[PDB]
Amino acid sequence: GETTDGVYRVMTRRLLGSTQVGVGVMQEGVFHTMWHVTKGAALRSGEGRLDPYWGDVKQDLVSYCGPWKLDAAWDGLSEVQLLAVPPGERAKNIQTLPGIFKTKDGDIGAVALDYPAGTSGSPILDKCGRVIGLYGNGVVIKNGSYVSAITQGKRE
Amino acid sequence: DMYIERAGDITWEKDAEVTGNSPRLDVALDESGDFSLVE
Repeated sequence: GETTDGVYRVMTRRLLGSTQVGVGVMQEGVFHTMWHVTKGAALRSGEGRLDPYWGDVKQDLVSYCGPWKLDAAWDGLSEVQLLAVPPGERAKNIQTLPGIFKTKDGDIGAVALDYPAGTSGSPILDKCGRVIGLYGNGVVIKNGSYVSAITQGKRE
Repeated sequence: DMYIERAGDITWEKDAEVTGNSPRLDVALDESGDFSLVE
């Protein structure tokens, strides 16, 4: 299979035609995506197989072939870029200043950008190109607009 | 049967389109990983 670092679409042929159900990140030989995209199922890459290695429904994250590798964090001050990979459309960078989700367990950065559900798993990056989390788990606010958490894992 | 296809490199783009607001929201996270607004 292709193991080059980068952003990848997650596709299925179960439904009509070829459908994009989400997106993920290949880094240091590990594939990273949101749990709701794959439901923890195995994936194919060419003639190769990627087996799940770690996942957690509450974090809404899953890694394949090895442990979660992404550990960069939003600085809480600067603009970031969503590298949106929408279904049937070219990868495109969108720059934005995150808002914040305030929870009983601490604050999380959030991006107010609305893409189709199959864009879930697209990476959010800092100015050094480091992945500070994945887009796709969020909430629908008063006005009906979507706001995603910047969801990041823990590197053991 | 799910499969992956490369879509690009992960890089920051100079002069990317800049948009989106920065809302500060009180939220709750449940055991199923669903976020909801707290009011």
